[PDB]
Amino acid sequence: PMFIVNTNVPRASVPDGFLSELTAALAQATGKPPQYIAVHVVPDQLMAFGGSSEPCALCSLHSIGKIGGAQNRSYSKLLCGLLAERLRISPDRVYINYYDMNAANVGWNNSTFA
Amino acid sequence: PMFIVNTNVPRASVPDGFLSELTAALAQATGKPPQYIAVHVVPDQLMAFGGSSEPCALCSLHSIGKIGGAQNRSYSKLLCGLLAERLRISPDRVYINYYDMNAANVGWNNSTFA
Amino acid sequence: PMFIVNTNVPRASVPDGFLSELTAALAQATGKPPQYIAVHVVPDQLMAFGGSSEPCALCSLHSIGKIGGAQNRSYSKLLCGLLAERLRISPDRVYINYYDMNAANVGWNNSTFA
Repeated sequence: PMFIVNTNVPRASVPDGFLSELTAALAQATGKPPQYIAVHVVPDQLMAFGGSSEPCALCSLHSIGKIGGAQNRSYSKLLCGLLAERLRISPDRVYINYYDMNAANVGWNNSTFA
Repeated sequence: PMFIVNTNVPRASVPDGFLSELTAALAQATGKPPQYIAVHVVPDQLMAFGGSSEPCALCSLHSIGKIGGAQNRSYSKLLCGLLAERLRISPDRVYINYYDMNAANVGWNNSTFA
Repeated sequence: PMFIVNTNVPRASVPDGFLSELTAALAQATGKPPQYIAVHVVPDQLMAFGGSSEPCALCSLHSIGKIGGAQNRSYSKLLCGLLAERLRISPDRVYINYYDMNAANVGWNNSTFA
C-alpha cells in the first residue's frame, strides 16, 4: 500500500515520527506487513480547499485490494484523525482518493505483483 | 473536485489570484459549489514534454461524476486557456488526466462520500 | 505517455540527461513517438518505504493503451533498471503504478484525445 499526503502545512509543523506512525497505522489497518507500506508527505504546498488557504490536505491511498465501502470509511477516520492530531488539519479540509490497484498494474522489484 | 497542476514554470511566474481563479472556474464548470473545489499548483518542477524543457504542465482533475466525453473537452478548453493566459504554457504542452471517482472511494471528514 | 518519479534521492544525485534518457526509453518501450512522452522527476522527498528512509521511489506510468500484464512486466524491468543504475535505488524499494487511460479522459491541446 502507498499513502501520499500533499499539504500547505509547513515542513516545520510535521512532527518527528510522522512517517513512521503512518507506516505502522497503515500496516495495522490494511493487514499488510509494514515492509510493504510506502508513505510520502509533501508539505509547504500551494493549495486551496473551498477557496481558502487554511490548512488542508489532498491525499491518496493505493492498495492491491483491501479497498471498499466500509474499509475506506475506516481508513478515512484513521487518516483524518492523524492529520488532525499531528498536522492540525480539520477533517473537513481533507480529501483522500482511494485506488484499488490490479496486481498486474503494480510494478515492484523488476516485475509486477501479478 | 480536485485539480492539480504540476509545471516547470517557476513560482514567480504564477500570478496572484491563480488558485482563486481556478477555484471559481472549476465550480462553474462542474456545477459544484466552490466549497467542494480543491486546487493545487506545483511550480519549479523538473519535467520535460516531448523531450523539451519549454513550459509544460501535467495535470489531473478528479471528480465524483461530472466526467465524460463532452464535459472533459470543455474542461480541457477551459483549463488549457487558463494555463496559456496565466502561465504562458502552450496548450499542446499540457496533459490533463480525468478521473471519475466513485463516492465510496473518496474520503472526507472522517468518512467517505458513499 | 507520462512517467512520474517521486524519490528521496537528492536533486544533485539525479544525473544531467536523466529526463532525456527516460524520454527515449519510454518512446522505444511504448512504441510512441518521443513528442508524446512526458517525464517528471521529483527528488528530495520526505518518504519511507517499509519504514526505512533508504533510497526509494514511488512512480506512475499513464498511457492510452500499451498497458497490460506482459507490457507492465517489461516496463518494470526497464524502469527499475534505470532507477538502480542512475539513482542508485534498489528495485525492491520502487513501486510503479500503471494506468491505462481512456482517450476521452486525457486532455491535451484544448480538447481530449477522443
